[PDB]
Amino acid sequence: TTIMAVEFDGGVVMGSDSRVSAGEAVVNRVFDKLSPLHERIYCALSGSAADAQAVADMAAYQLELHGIELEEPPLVLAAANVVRNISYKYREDLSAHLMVAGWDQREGGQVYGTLGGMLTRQPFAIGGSGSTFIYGYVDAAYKPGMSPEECRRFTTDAIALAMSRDGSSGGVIYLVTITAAGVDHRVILGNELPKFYDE
Amino acid sequence: TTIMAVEFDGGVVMGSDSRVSAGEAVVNRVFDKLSPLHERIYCALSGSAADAQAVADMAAYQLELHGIELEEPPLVLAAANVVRNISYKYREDLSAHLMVAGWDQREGGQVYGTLGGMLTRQPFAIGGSGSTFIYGYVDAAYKPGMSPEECRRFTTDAIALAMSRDGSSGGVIYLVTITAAGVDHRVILGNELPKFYDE
Amino acid sequence: MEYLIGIQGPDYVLVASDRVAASNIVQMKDDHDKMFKMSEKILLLCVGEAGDTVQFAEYIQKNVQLYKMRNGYELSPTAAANFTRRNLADCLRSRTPYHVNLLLAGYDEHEGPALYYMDYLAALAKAPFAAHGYGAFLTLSILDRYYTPTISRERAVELLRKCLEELQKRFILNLPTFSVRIIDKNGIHDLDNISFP
Amino acid sequence: MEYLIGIQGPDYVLVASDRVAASNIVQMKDDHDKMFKMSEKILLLCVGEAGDTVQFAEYIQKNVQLYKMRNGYELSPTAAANFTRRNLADCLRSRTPYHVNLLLAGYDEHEGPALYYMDYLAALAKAPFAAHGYGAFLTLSILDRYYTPTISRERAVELLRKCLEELQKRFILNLPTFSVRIIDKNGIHDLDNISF
Amino acid sequence: TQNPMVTGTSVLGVKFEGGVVIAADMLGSYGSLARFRNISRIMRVNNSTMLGASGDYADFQYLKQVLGQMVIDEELLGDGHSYSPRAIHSWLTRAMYSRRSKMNPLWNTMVIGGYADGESFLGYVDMLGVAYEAPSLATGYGAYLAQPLLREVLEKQPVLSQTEARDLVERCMRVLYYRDARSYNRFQIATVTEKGVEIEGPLSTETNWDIAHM
Amino acid sequence: TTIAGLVFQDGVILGADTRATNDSVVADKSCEKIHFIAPKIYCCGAGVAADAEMTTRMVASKMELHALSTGREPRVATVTRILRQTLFRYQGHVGASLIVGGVDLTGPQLYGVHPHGSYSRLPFTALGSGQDAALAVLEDRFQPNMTLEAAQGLLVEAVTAGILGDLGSGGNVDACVITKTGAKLLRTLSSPTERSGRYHFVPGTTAVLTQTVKPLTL
Amino acid sequence: TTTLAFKFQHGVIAAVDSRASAGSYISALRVNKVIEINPYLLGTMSGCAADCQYWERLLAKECRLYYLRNGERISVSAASKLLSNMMCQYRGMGLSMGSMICGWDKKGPGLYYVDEHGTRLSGNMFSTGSGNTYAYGVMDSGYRPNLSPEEAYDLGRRAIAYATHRDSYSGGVVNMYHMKEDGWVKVESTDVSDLLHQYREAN
Amino acid sequence: SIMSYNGGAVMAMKGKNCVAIAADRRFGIQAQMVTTDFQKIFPMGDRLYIGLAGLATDVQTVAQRLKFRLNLYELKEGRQIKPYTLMSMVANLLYEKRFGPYYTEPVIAGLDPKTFKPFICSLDLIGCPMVTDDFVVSGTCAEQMYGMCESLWEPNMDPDHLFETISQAMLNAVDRDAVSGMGVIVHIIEKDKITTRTLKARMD
Amino acid sequence: RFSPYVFNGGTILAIAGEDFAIVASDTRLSEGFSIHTRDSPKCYKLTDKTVIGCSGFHGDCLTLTKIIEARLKMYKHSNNKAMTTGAIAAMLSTILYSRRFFPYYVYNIIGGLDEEGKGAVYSFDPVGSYQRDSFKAGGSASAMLQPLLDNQVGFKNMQNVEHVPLSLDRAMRLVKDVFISAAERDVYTGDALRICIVTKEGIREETVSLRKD
Ligand SMILES: *[B]([O])([O])[C]([C][C]([C])[C])[N]C(=O)C1=[C]N([C][C][N]C(=O)C2=C(O[C])C(O[C])=C(O[C])[C]=[C]2)N=N1
Ligand SMILES: *[B]([O])([O])[C]([C][C]([C])[C])[N]C(=O)C1=[C]N([C][C][N]C(=O)C2=C(O[C])C(O[C])=C(O[C])[C]=[C]2)N=N1
Ligand SMILES: *[B]([O])([O])[C]([C][C]([C])[C])[N]C(=O)C1=[C]N([C][C][N]C(=O)C2=C(O[C])C(O[C])=C(O[C])[C]=[C]2)N=N1
Ligand code: NA
Ligand code: NA
Ligand code: NA
Ligand code: NA
Ligand code: NA
Ligand code: NA
Repeated sequence: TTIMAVEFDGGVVMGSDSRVSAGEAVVNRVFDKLSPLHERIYCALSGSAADAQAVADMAAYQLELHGIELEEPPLVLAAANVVRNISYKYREDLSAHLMVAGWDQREGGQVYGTLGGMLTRQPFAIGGSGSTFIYGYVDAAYKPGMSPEECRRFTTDAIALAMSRDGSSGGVIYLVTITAAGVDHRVILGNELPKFYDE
Repeated sequence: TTIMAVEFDGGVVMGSDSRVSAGEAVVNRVFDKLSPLHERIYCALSGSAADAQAVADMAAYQLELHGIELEEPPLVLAAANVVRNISYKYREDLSAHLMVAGWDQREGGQVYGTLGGMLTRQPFAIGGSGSTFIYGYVDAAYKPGMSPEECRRFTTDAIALAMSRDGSSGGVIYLVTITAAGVDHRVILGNELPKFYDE
Repeated sequence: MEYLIGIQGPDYVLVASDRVAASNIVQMKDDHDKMFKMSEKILLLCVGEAGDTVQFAEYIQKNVQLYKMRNGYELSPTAAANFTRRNLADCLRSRTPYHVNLLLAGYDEHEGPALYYMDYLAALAKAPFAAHGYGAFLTLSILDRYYTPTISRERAVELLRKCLEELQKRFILNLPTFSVRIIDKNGIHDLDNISFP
Repeated sequence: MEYLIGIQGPDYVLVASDRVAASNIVQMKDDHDKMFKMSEKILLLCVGEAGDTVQFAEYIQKNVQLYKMRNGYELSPTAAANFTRRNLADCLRSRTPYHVNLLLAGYDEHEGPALYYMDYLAALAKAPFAAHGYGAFLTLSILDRYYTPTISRERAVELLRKCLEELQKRFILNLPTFSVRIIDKNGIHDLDNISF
Repeated sequence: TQNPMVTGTSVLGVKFEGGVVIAADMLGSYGSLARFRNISRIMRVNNSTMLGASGDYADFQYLKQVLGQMVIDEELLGDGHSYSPRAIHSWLTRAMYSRRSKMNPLWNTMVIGGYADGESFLGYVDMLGVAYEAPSLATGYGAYLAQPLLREVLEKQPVLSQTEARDLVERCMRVLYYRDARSYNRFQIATVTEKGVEIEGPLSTETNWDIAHM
Repeated sequence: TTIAGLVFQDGVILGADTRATNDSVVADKSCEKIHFIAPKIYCCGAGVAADAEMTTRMVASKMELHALSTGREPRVATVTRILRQTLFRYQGHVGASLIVGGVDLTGPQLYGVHPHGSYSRLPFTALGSGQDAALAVLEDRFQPNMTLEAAQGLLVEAVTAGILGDLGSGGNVDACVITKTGAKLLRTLSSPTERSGRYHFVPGTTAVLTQTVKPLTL
Repeated sequence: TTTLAFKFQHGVIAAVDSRASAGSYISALRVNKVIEINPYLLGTMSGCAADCQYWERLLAKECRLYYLRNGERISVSAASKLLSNMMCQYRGMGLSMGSMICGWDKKGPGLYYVDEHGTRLSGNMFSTGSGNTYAYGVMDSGYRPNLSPEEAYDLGRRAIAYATHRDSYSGGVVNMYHMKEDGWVKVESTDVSDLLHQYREAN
Repeated sequence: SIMSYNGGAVMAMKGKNCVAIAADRRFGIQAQMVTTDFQKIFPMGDRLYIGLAGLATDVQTVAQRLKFRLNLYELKEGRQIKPYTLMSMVANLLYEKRFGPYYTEPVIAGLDPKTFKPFICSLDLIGCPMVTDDFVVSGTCAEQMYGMCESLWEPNMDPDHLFETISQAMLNAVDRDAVSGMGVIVHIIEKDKITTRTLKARMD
Repeated sequence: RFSPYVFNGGTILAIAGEDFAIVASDTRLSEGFSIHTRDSPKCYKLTDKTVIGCSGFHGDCLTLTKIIEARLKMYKHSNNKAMTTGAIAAMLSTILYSRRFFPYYVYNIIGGLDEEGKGAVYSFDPVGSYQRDSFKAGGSASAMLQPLLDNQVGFKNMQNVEHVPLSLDRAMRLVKDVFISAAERDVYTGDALRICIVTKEGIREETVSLRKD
């Protein structure tokens, strides 16, 4: 697995790979790892699929009702805390990392990590097995004040670089761009991945 | 540890970090990991220090006498095979990776990996704990036909990016540039490391 | 380590237990009694881990006595045996499993004499003869040799003698004296303890 | 599991071993002899793991006999005991360690009677009395009670009786019969086997 | 927490004239990996007290959440009563011990700086509920490196000023950056005085690698 | 054990404490951990006390053999090579952590040598259970080309930080300055820490059963 | 530890050593390994000291509580049964406890070995602890049912003394009680090493 | 533990122109004591004795193998061995078994046969020497022996004062150890004479 | 894996005189081969006539002291009087045994005054077995101090020595010299020596220095 969220002026870009591994076997080569929690809040799924989905379902259920009780869309800080508290409470039992991101009327585009029940807002974050191989690239290639297109390029480049090196990551790149205007879903295929040195 | 060798027209650039770890403790923050085997052949030391030095000593001893028996400088293929055969023979016992590189009158500048008694000539190679974090960067940033200066930049950037992320890597960057003209040793300090995103 | 034996007859049941209460390497008591009176016409002979035997046996004893007081008549050997089996089977997959091996010898007025066998797993088996302990490995083949269904009680004691004498000759543990009892129409009957030189 | 006992006197050494050769739960032999004649005035009593006892004891026996043939005189109980210790100590940190517990009872003409003790570790200890096996845990305190340095041999057998009778009363293993032998000026002397 | 994920390394601490100062680098290490290089491991508890934490960051963030709420709950009443530095240290000893004694410890080692009623408080608490006071403190690997240097100065001069204490702490974090593999050269200093709790950062130490030419 | 080393302008200084611990009990209060190798080569002993003892003994003998044959004062690179290749063959089971210091033809030299057979050439180093305290003192206040007076003071301060800070370490600071003109072995250079006693028993208070007196007569 | 107890013509002797031992180190030279529940009821102790002390003090509580409820002193059978039930409820928990409950009641002189497993044996003679075996040897050899009071004391005193001689984890002082129809009497708190020195000098 | 299988206790001590050496007399196997006169101190010359605690088979083996080498030395050299030389001979002997060692912790005590100045030392199982100017201990009651020795020892003690010090140090230490005691023996090594005594110790 | 205990060390000691009771300790707190602190004395005041020494794992020491402090009040609230020294020692057994299956790793020595006025020491093990003593050592240097206390206070292995009782002058000097000897030979004993002296007048505390290495 490789996941990645990126923050900008009035929105977030959010990307994953599509490989569900079972050791050396690929169980599913076309799995969307960007699950919606609310209308303008997603989470990038990583680690155990059974654990990651169950938290996303429970967070979605909790955030649906929480949204209706306030008569407003939930905050991304609220959705990040809902995922945090579940991940923290059952940290021994669960083996998944749900990176949460979206948009608010209040604080705008924002990205949160919830690695083992912690909470931290970052300008970008990366997770899963393939994130190991691209810490150098994301440090090198990230600069602040990127557009939607510059972020989508950067998220594709990083996840493609990881997919090349990580065995557990592979397939297609699924992309989500969240703004005030809405949610732009997009699927960069394995055919049209950005080529680099691969020898 | 982070090590890196790079190949070009009429020579090789060769770089390491300087941290000798003992778990969380730094035993030596200023260790030169680029050991000479011959006048124009070096190896980049990695893994177990005791294992890595003993192979370098034995390879140096073997290659010194081998050089005098031919009445010529040894080939880098010969020095790569000397390191390969030792690493292969005692592969269960040793826990080190000696990347070998240098220059020849015959085949010129060349870089070899000897990971667990194998042998493979690459245009560039990376090794040690910190090499994990920069596989994305070296795939992204490498293009063929680089000068000596472009290679020294690329080797510094990659090893600095790794030193930022890897706990076991750190300190100064030691650099060696091997050509027909000679050996240019250079020490990029921790003060004057190239800055990237580090938050 | 301990040793039990039962020999069913036409109209009776002979039984016998050893009398060593062992501890580590020491024979703490030479006169220990391993038979427990359930009813007037029933004996439970019990062997196993030190505290488990008496606690289990006595729990059963008192519930058999409770059945007598409640209803004005005692349990049959069949009823008593399946009751013993039901308790040991329920404890098996629980916090407190009793490691007990036991014989339930008895006499019903309708059904006649009965000897039952039970390991710590709580498998109940009606038998013409049986035995527990490491001594059973030596003595069971002697019972195969000389037992017939029509064996007289005076002969059955002389058969018992051959089993108990084989333990003195071949079994590495001491076991110098043995309790001996018969059950029939007229209830439980004590007999002379088979001691040796 | 097996049992040895020795009682040194002023001018003699009484010894005794059990006669059970055990296997699993069965008493294969009631008449087994655990004493090995080293010399005319020496007995090695040996107990332990099944094959180790006889192989070790006999290796020593033959080398003690070889010393007699080579030189025209037998080893002393002191010499024989330290020889027994030297072999068992060298095997200890090796491929074939012998797990054997043993008593070496003897009589020297100059030095007089001697009873030696040795565990499988090969620690040699001269003793006025000693015993091996689980039976030693019951019987050693009876020897503390009634032993004196000037004990007569006929009394020493009645002391031995109290140890052996205590094994029948309290020790869980059978051990019905026992070998008994005395060593003095006139060499080894067989005595009646203490049956019950 | 049986197995911690994102650990923070050493937290330093030392008393000075009319105050206390603590320091802790801003790194969350995922084993060898320097994952989170910009996270605050120091916490403002109240006006009188501050808290730095080694070990697992999620357990520290839980303790930050629980303490923060306790201080909120206290400040609602507004009855001229506050938790002293010693009182928070007492509570936190009882918190870690209770969790230790259920075999579900909060995987942290913490330093509690504070100033109240004229007196300076510096207090240690670990995951097992081992607690004490001292003139200086250094958790984790800083116990072996940094605590020697603090006790060296405090032998020669027991009572330091703020600038003496601050320039000492800057000297300690330089040694930790060199010798601790799990440290980083981003850190925060947090002082407490009569004025209250200041948290200055991010800072860096000026390094020196001239010994590499020998 | 806290042992340490330091390169200065005219030479090298080697430091060591005096406590020898058996588990968590102090066996020896006063022992020399700075061992002789050559006239201007000394070595600090840490790790397994027997392995530190016997390797330094063995290499000293090898350097005496090597110096007698060559007719030259031995090189500090040679002791490091001999130690390494001894220690490497035994795969760290010979558990000798050593700081090797000296002067030769090519100047003042300091080497850290670890029991698996790894080595490091350095200007300052520390080893043993209180290495971190001493190494923290060196990092704080080391500079290139120290004076003879400043190096002694720094190296005493390093070994003292271990003595107080580390439970394994204790007692006095032994030291050894190795200038160009010979080596000054400053044993008991410092003493960080300073009773009533007197339990006079009367002769005859101890009860006695046997007495034998063997006269000797020279 | 070494405890012993035997019945004879003139009631019941009960003798114990006093050594406590955390590993090879001697925790304490003189520990009292007999509990005095009432004037007509004692309890010896061996194994884990805290288990022995707690559970036999809890026996004593219930024996004292039996006296107040029923208006009569508890029997030796009932007291021995009640302790074994406490041990039965804590079976498999790693309790180590090796008591003998000595007393006098309507039934006569009574003696019961009670154990950590739940074992509960009525018998004339018993011995517990590490020195168990060495005590039995001396005790059994010199035993008669028809000993005098002084000859009974000589047997119990010697048996503990020769046990402490051989057993590393037993020592200190012999603490010998004597049970009668009119309650127990403490016979002696004699030092063991002085007795062993005395028996050596007799030869 | 291995050392505590047989147990034992050995001690040596310094005075003015004299040295003392002493040890318990227990040979046992775990709980069971076997004999009460087991030799742990062995002569290596007139004014030089060696004491050996721990595993009894190795106590005897190391004593015997050291005597083997001693007698070869004395014949070859044509003299009595110096005390510092015997330490190194033991150190060599024990370190020869570095990775398979004799489980014994020797304690040497003697006077130098030229000058008659006191010498003491002890070694660990692998033969690391430790010379002191005060005392040395070895056994299952090392902690107990240290605490007595540290408090009771004074410098420059006469032969009678040394005996009382070392005896009370042994007796009280071995009385707080289950696997040491059953008598004590003490040798007072002087220039003119060797004074060996056995104490009225506890036998439990 | 997670280990809930750790050895912090330190030594404690108590002596019972005819009219007094000393209870003393070192002030070193350790972990591994580092010193946590040099001012962590193991003596804790309970009542005017009773003090307790506690050594071992310090997390349990802090808790167990706080439990005893809490229970003292609960008794005084119920019974309208302070707990007697013997009643504290009896209560401590039940608290230590209530954690039989997850021990308080705390070697306890209570010392103070019984109801008859005299000195009374009660020594413990971690699970709550106890007895009254004249003297007892505990903690890290238990083995070092105890046989010297057996010798000098018990008069053991001595003859032609009159068995005179301990003066408070003599006992205080003994406590200084034994803790000096422990500090030399024990790594976990050092820094300073707290000595609490319990007489009918009250408690008073001295602080002699020890080795700081
Ligand atoms: B991604 O994290 O790889 C992905 C993300 C989900 C949201 C779809 N998760 C999975 O593919 C996944 C794997 N598994 C269970 C099977 N796991 C393993 O076999 C496994 C493996 O093998 C790949 C390895 O590596 C060798 C380890 O070592 C850390 C552990 C488990 N469920 N979902
Ligand atoms: B570099 O590879 O880090 C460097 C290169 C040399 C040529 C100088 N080598 C070292 O720093 C080094 C480390 N060590 C021995 C210490 N071992 C380990 O740190 C280690 C550990 O421990 C954390 C672990 O897991 C605990 C593993 O995994 C099994 C491997 C190594 N010698 N030289
Ligand atoms: B007595 O049983 O010795 C005595 C009786 C009391 C009433 C005071 N009990 C104790 O002294 C005692 C011992 N312990 C716990 C300590 N146990 C061990 O040290 C230990 C030992 O050594 C005796 C051994 O033997 C080698 C083993 O191995 C089976 C295990 C533990 N608490 N109270
Ligand atoms: Na891939
Ligand atoms: Na780094
Ligand atoms: Na003893
Ligand atoms: Na004893
Ligand atoms: Na100390
Ligand atoms: Na120290």
